[PDB]
Amino acid sequence: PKWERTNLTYRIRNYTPQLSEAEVERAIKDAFELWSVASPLIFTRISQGEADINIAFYQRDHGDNSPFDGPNGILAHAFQPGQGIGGDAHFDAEETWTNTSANYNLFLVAAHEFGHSLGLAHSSDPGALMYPNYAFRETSNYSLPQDDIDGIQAIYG
Ligand SMILES: [Ca+2]
Ligand SMILES: [Ca+2]
Ligand SMILES: [Zn+2]
Ligand SMILES: [Zn+2]
Repeated sequence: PKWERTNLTYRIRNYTPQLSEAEVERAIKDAFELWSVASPLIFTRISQGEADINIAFYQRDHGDNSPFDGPNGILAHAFQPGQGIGGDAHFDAEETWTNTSANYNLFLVAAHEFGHSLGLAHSSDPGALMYPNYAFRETSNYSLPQDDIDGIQAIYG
């Protein structure tokens, strides 16, 4: 399952109060760019309207049948490429979201979710961004690990 288009739109529907709106937007923009520099995909932000990828912070039951679980545990989930709910990413509004080394770092988690929104599943490689469990890595000048590059390149090009 892959996107049949290269320029995709995204919309941040709501925010987490833990960070400024500028910080949430920055975390998201930077997360999309990591995949962009390794594939033919281009991401355009819209403020209202129907975007391909909807992004939102939700708590527990939130209408899609996969409830979140409060602090820790499940951090976020994302739908595979598709119309409607397809490609959308939900973040557990009950987590502590940061832009530091403290758990958790929104940019790293968003980056992981977007891999899913683009059609990638988990990697068994512990150094991959797509590894199932969260681990902090310096974000300052972060680049996609080689395993993940192999991943989107195998899907798109
Ligand atoms: Ca949780
Ligand atoms: Ca969608
Ligand atoms: Zn959800
Ligand atoms: Zn995942």
